[PDB]
Amino acid sequence: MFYGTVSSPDSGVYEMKIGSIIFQVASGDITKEEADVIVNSTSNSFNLKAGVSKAILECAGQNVERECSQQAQQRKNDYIITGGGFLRCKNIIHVIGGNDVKSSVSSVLQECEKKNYSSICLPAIGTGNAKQHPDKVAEAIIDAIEDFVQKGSAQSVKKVKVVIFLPQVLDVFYANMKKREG
Ligand SMILES: O=C(NCCc1ccncc1)NC1CCCCC1
Ligand SMILES: [Cl-]
Ligand SMILES: [Cl-]
Repeated sequence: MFYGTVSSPDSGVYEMKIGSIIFQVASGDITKEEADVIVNSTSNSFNLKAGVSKAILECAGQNVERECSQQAQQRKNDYIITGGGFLRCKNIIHVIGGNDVKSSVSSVLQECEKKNYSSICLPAIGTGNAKQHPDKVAEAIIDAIEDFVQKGSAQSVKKVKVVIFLPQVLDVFYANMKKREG
């Protein structure tokens, strides 16, 4: 009851409506994206520096690294919200790559509504160091957005973009979108 048609605005880039949200996928470097929130896929200690998290932490800067460790030594966090540092965003949300991906995405969406944010950019959460399977990750990300729309929760959020390091993972996301199209 929610999905539009899959189309391609540029070479290797794909989009479809899910209710009121435009869902987009593309392969590339997530550290040169602009969005209200950029998501980092990290460890349960919020200090992973390998793969996409290496790139995010080095570009964001030592003040963001400091924010992560400061917050990690206060309570048991499922995820952590920091400033964007020298990334082009208002906040970074650091999620645990090994956690349930649907749950992690649902939390990001809810935190973005709380701040009246309109745009989100995320990696293929959990497919790096955590070694979750790409089609299970794609299914979980898109399911989280469907549930958020079904509940009438999308108000400020208008665009959700997955920027994916490996082209082979981009191909898996495309196939999952085609399976759902209306
Ligand atoms: O894939 C890589 N490095 C490739 C370079 C790269 C990766 C991501 N973002 C920018 C540059 N390392 C992997 C990460 C997962 C754990 C085992 C090492
Ligand atoms: Cl990725
Ligand atoms: Cl990961």
